[PDB]
Amino acid sequence: EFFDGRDAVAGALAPEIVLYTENVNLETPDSHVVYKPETSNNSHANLG
Amino acid sequence: KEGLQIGKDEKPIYADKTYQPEPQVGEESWTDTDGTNEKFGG
Repeated sequence: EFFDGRDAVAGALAPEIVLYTENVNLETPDSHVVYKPETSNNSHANLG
Repeated sequence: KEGLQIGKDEKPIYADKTYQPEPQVGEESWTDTDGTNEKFGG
């Protein structure tokens, strides 16, 4: 996935930040969650 | 004019001045981004 910049004008858009994206077998063998803002998995508020 | 609005039932309930806003209670969100108009009190 490629990102350029918010203010970039449509004329000259070039890659600025590459970002590899994948899936992993994420697990938490020795921890749990104490604050879960929203029920929906993978939401913005859930970042905290 | 009454003050901060806490609970709506409409006749919204306005914070009791004797104790509310309880100093202990505060918004618990750094990823809030609520937007619109963020009225706050203390």
